[PDB]
Amino acid sequence: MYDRHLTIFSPDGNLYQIEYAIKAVKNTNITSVGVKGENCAVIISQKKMATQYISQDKLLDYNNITNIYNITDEIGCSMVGMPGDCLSMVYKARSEASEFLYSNGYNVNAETLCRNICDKIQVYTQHAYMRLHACSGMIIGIDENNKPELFKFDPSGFCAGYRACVIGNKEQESISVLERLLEKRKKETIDEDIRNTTILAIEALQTILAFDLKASEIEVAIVSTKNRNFTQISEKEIDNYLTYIA
Amino acid sequence: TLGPVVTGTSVIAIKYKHGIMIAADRKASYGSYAKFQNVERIFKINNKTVMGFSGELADAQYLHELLTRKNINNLSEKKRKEDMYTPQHYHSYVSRVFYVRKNRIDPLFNNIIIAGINSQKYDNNDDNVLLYTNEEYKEIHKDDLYIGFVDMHGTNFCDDYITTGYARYFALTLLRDHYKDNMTEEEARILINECLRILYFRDATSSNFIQIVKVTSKGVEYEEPYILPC
Amino acid sequence: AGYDLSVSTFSPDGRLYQVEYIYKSINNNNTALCLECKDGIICCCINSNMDKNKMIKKNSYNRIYHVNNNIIITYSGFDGDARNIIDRARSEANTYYYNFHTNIPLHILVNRISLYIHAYTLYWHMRPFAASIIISSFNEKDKGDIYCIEPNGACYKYSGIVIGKNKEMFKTEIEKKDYKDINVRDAIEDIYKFILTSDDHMNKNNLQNLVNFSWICKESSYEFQNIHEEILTPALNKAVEYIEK
Amino acid sequence: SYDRAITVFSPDGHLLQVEHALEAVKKGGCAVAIKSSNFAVLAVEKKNIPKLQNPKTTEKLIKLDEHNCLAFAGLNADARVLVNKTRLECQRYYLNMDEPAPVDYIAKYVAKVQQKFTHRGGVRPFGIATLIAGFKNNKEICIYQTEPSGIYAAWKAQAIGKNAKIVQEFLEKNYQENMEQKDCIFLALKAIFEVVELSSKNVEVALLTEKDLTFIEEQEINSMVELIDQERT
Amino acid sequence: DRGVNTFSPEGRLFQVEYALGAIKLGSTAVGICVNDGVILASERRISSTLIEKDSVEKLLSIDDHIGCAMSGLMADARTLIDYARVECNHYKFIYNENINIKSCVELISELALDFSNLIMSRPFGVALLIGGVDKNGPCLWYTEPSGTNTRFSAASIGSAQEGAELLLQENYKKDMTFEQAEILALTVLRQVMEDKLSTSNVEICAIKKSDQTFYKYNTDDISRIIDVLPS
Amino acid sequence: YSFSLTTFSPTGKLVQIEYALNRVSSSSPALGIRAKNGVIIATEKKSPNELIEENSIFKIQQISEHIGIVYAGMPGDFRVLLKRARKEAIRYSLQYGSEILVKELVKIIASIVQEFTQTGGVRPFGLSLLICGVDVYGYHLYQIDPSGCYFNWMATCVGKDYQNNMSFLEKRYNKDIEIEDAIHTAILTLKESYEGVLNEKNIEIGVAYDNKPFKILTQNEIKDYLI
Amino acid sequence: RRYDSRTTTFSPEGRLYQVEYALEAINNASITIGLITKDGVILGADKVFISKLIDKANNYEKIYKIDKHIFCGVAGLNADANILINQSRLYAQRYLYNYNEVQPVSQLVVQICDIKQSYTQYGGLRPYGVSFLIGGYDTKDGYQLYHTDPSGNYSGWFATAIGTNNLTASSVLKQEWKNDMTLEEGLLLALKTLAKSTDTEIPKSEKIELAYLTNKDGEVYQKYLTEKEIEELIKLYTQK
Amino acid sequence: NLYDTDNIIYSPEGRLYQVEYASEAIKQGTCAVAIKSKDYVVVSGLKKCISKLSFPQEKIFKIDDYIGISMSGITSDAKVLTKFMQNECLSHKFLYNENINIESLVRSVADKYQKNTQKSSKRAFGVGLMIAAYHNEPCIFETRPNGSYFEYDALSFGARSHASKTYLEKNLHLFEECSLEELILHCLKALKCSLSSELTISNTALAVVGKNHPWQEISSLQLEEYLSKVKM
Repeated sequence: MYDRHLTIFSPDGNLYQIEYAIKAVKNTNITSVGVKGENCAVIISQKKMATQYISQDKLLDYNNITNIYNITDEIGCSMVGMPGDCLSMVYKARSEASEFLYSNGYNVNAETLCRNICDKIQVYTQHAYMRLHACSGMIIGIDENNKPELFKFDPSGFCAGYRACVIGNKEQESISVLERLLEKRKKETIDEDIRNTTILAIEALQTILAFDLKASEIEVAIVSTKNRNFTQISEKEIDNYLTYIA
Repeated sequence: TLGPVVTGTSVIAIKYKHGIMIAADRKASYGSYAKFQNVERIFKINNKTVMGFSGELADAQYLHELLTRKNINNLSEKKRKEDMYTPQHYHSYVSRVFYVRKNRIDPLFNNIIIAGINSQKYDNNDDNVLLYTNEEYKEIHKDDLYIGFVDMHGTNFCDDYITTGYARYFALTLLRDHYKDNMTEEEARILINECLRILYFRDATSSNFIQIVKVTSKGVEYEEPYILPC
Repeated sequence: AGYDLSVSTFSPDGRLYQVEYIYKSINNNNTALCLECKDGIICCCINSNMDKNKMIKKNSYNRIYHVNNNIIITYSGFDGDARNIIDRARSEANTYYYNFHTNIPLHILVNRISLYIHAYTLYWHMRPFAASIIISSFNEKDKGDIYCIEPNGACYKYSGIVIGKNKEMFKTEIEKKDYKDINVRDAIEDIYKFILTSDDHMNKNNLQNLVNFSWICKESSYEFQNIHEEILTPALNKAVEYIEK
Repeated sequence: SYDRAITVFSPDGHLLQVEHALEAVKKGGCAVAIKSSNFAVLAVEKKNIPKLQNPKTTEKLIKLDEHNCLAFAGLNADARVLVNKTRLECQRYYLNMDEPAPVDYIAKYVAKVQQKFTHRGGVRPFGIATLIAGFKNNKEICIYQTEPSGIYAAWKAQAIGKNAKIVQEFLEKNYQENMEQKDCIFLALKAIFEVVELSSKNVEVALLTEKDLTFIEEQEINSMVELIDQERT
Repeated sequence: DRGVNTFSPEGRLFQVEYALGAIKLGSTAVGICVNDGVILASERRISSTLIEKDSVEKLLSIDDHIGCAMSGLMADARTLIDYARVECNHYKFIYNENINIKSCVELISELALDFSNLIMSRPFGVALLIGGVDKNGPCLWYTEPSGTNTRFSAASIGSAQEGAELLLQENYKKDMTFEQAEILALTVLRQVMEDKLSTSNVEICAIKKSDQTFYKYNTDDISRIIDVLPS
Repeated sequence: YSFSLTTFSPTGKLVQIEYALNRVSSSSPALGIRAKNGVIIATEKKSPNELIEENSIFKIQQISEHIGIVYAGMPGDFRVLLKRARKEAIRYSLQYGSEILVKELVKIIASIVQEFTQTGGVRPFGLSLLICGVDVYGYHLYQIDPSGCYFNWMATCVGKDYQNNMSFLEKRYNKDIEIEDAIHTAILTLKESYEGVLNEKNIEIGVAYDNKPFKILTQNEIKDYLI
Repeated sequence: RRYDSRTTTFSPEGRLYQVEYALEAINNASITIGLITKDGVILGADKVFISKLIDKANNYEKIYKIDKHIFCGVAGLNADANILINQSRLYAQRYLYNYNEVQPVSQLVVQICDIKQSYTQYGGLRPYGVSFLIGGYDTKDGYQLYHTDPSGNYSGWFATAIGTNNLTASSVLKQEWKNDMTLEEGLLLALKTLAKSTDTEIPKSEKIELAYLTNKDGEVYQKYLTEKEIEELIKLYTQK
Repeated sequence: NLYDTDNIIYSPEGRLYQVEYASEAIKQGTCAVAIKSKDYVVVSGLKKCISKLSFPQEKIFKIDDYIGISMSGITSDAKVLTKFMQNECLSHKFLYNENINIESLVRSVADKYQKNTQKSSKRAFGVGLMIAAYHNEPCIFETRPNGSYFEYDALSFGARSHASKTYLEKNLHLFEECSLEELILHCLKALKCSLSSELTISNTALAVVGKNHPWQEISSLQLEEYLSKVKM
């Protein structure tokens, strides 16, 4: 009784609340793909409503919808899960970055931010009166050594680095596609690499989702040594890249 | 908080037919330096209400913030034109604030004047208020106008004319000697001009660049600044 | 099976039932709609449930409030929770003005209110707010903005929205035509016709004592203003005459 | 839990936790108290494992203050906690009044604290029944009895603990006023042995006077128990 | 199974109902008011003979001019009485005059309901009969666990209170003299009580208008009143 | 609202601690050996796909310049316990100006785990720490448990099939084993328990080399050792 | 509220049902012995065997010391044991700080039992499932020995055994113990009781641990026997 | 079924059962009725009498000059709310030297209702109030256990309110533009209709508050005169 109503171990050592939160994150069926190259990292997602009681209406500003935010000018993020949970998580990330800058005098690194967010998620999992935030996410940035870095975190508080990762449904079937594309890449100018990474991300999302990915239905952002700021590409260039892929 | 640094000179408020008229010089002296010669020392809380100033600038600005946001809160829960607070309300509020600060021994180095109309039977301006963006005057019974004074120690009172700073000696004498009842706007302006000229001649902190505001049935009117004829 | 007794417990299917119940409760309360036009935006609320009560004063129950006199905020749900959220919005605006000597931008206020609402859906002791809120504004340069926050704590931007009873029929009516080119003054007729048609509890006599109206448009200098009778009555009469034929 | 009501009314109007505390009290050892003229007698049962347990460790009969003394029946740890609280209260009274605490005041305080632990959340009732003997402010001897529910009452002769009803019935037909010290000790011993095995190692009786609380010597107790055993047979 | 403050389907708090049921047992008490003053009498249910009979008192004094009589849980009654007298003396300190009986019962009810957060943890489960005299006159009030207090002219509380109040209804009549009130109260108490009335079997107190001071009848007064008792 | 979620059952047994132990018994194995002139903590990380980088996830940390640690259980609990252990070592150094003794730090961590087992509204930690170190009092290798009780080992294994691993390790072990021989034995035990094929990026090792800083072997070193 | 455990709540017969389970767990732990002699107090115990790889050197898992004159032995959960030992050390040193004198054993046992009672009564926290045998020496009373339990109950003893099979060990102690005894005879009796309770004819030097406290030369000191000493002791026992 | 154990659990249909039970308790109380005209607001009620040796319990209450309320439900909650409102009015007059805005006071009491119902471990007040006042205009307000308030022109509380409500709706259009005497008479008619076994100067409470007419309960003589007038 109540072996799974709280964050309690239950028999055979299983915190079922963790799995239920992860499955709730999965149910949103919003896909996000992150891929890093050299001096560049690209994060792409779909510009669509999540899955819940409310459905999208005709009188809905589709530009306003977006699944990618930025914690700091240089550090970018992409959340997927319950909308309120995503907003709370991005606000916590902003707060942690700001406090780190205030208390250390230099801009935080995405690795430390991921670790701190994982620590908060661990605190939530530990106690009983706190509900779990069903919102997974990816963070991207550039470190002091002028190199890209990309990390992922789940509702279980398990932060892990990656060189190509996906959040959403069909992740298991998508790791194969990401591996194949990265292997093909392994077989360049500072800007040509940016273009290659962007086309790789777009192609990966196309293959995983298996349809057109209308330029108005997707959103892409990139951080690179050329710019170093998390600036999201506009619709026209996304459409141009998509036409190139065709 | 610990002592005046940047200070105003004085204000003069008098009630006349069609409303009230309040004048003040546009200068803030940094001791004996006269750094700023264009400063708005007469604020507005709402239609039919204005706040005077003679003292430290920071405290006046803080009090202005407090009063304007109190007015915003009042409007937010307003449903009938009779719900707007009257000058008596704001005067009592500032008196309470000053008394509390005195009891805490952290006063505001100011001498405030709160002046307006505490009657709503003369105009329909407050039925549709407009904070952003902006006929004949109606004679007002002197009983419907309000002018209230507030001292550092919380001392407060009401009268037909009030002055602060050095105006409490020159302008007060002139008003007590010559002030009449139900004087037209021209006569009130002449009297205020005489008082402010006298202050300009015998007051180092004063100046001749003058701001004059009128609270009447049409609302609050900021007249264009003018230099004293001298 | 015990997964709906607390807002802090996830279901085996990964779903908070305690919030879906709030959604269902909200969907049964009085209906409120708001949309944007060329001149400005109009917010209307329909208090059809109170038709049984014959002792309430005419147009005394108002569900439309304002912040900064230029942002319309309305709700559809529990009165107490809605009032609490309105006071929180006023407090947020007050803190913003104290800190920065400037009115709070709308897209920040909506985010703050969404966070405040969401903060009550992850503890067991607190009771989640049962209310759906709409915040809208309009200015000559940036045109009208409309946002809708909901119990789950999700804020989305709309060009026209309806919440509460019969929301589907009202929405169907709204997307019948494009209102971005209609004027605020002549949109009242269409609103009245829609509330007469969709709702099956209101009639000619109910239209002047149960429906609350307001706009933020150029006529009001882009400031909140309740619609007066001299304007409302002609449109109401014309709409009822058109329906009768 | 923490700061949450645990003792609540039952459908019939009974405080079940209080009755469970009373049941626990009925589980512990027996105790008897008598008073007369200007002195009292306190007796309590003893139960130790021969050759292993140290008798000195047991503190069933204790002295709260220069004059007052106490006996109890029920849980021992709660007994110690409440005794420490009572001693602290006695010294606080002596600080704030510059006069030794009268027996009535300390009995009132014990009742008050026992009631408090029954009416505040997060704490379960004190499972002990006590009886205090002392002198009133006017140098008059009195003994009170206090229960887990907090109800207190002054008695001329009383018994608590297991089989308290039987010993009470025995006292009700033998108590006499202004008895001699030897007679009082004999009556107390007879009463405690009425519901207790006969042996000099199952009783530790003491006598309260204005001077101090005097524990009766083992030889006298042996003589008394032998005499009562002879009379019984 | 439920919190202390859980509403019932009919709108009554469960704990309050259980406390009201609990107060139905205890010593019987009766109170009467007349133009000359207020009188209170108690059953004085004496236990075994070994009790002093002085420690067990059912008629306490909240203040010099106020009397009381409890029933139900004794410890809770003593707690309420302590708070009542503390507040009465606080009133006397703040105002030279003495506290009115109405105000005292108001404070006692406030404390009794303090258990609901709107500290204590459950209803007190006591029923009090307060009686006294003030400049306004002599009067008595009745308080129950639910908090609702009511003024009374002649009332009864405790086990068998139904019979005592029935007799008071059958007999009590306005414009009565103080001696008449005393004899009536003792008649009713004797009727409802189990054993034979005696000097030590019952206890009485009274507050007069002229004196305005609480006075508890001793063995002599009770013997006198029983002697002149009609039978 | 703060009540004990872990409570004694009939016969006690603290069921929640048993479930935490069950969780630990299902995680990746990790073992340690105390040698003549050094201590070793080794562990196995599941063969990662091409997208993970072993440089981002580390199951071997260091609390001080001489103390190393390995775990088997919940990664988040491990991270928080690691942070608190670092903080405890830092404050000990601030007070006594030296490297924290292994026994003292083990005591603090065990007390923290016990408190988390006792306090209300929380659940026991789901890992089993393993701390090795060197100090003026020679070498040390301790094991913490979810119950909060520590053991002083000479050579031990934790995780899946920890009984078989412990038996195998006991079969070939000596009090006077050389550090290289201890590394070899650890590798052999991990390979036997793996039930597959091992290689670089599949194992991790840390060693305390005499009076030298605790070292986490790099990929090339373990690759050379594997041959 | 729905998930409350009902910890500090009287049972229908007034037992709280939690101290009961704690004591039941106590009865399953290894056995601990305690004796008082004319030369000192002994707290011989039995070590639970987990594996053959545990460090034999030092590694005392049953007997600890709280001060130079006070030392005890555990028969329950090790975590609660450790934290209670820390509390006892804090209390002893606080007493020394306040009064500039060593704390009598009775004071320390009273304090520790008070904290156990507090954990048993207030809050909703579960009780401590550990029972000690505090023994030591002080000028006021001399050699002493006590025995606590989760309920915060304590009692003095001249010879006792607690833990699993405490009944047989107590029977042996009652059968053989004498009012006065040499420290050597006390150690022999403790070893015999440990062997009998373990159901082993001859104890194994690696399966037991012994210690004793004595006031030699006016300076109370404790000695914890090491493997060689216990080996010689068992050789002597086998000889007799 | 099992969603009524706490006040923080929404039922599958989305209703709070504890607040509904508080409303039920309010309904179970005694009767009351309020009416207003162009000027003057009249409040009336039936003081409950439990026995012939019990004076009827006070029903109406005065919160401040020109402000009075009537209660229906739990008496303790009524006392708490009355103290709150009296302190609010007194503080407002103390630190502003003017009468308090009645609408703000109703907002404050409704907000107290809301705060109490929101957080767990606290119960919703099971009492309903009938605020009547003259703040430059006659006003009648009603509150509920859930944070909610409405403003009426003719109101009734609890008991057998059906008869009073029917009478009020049957004669509402005459209340406006009628003298104070007829207003009092109509209020008495409504109360007598709810009575369903007679009105006496002891068991009935009546109060009036209007222009240049501070809240004052009707004394015994005038109350008896009006009772005789209605009787005929």
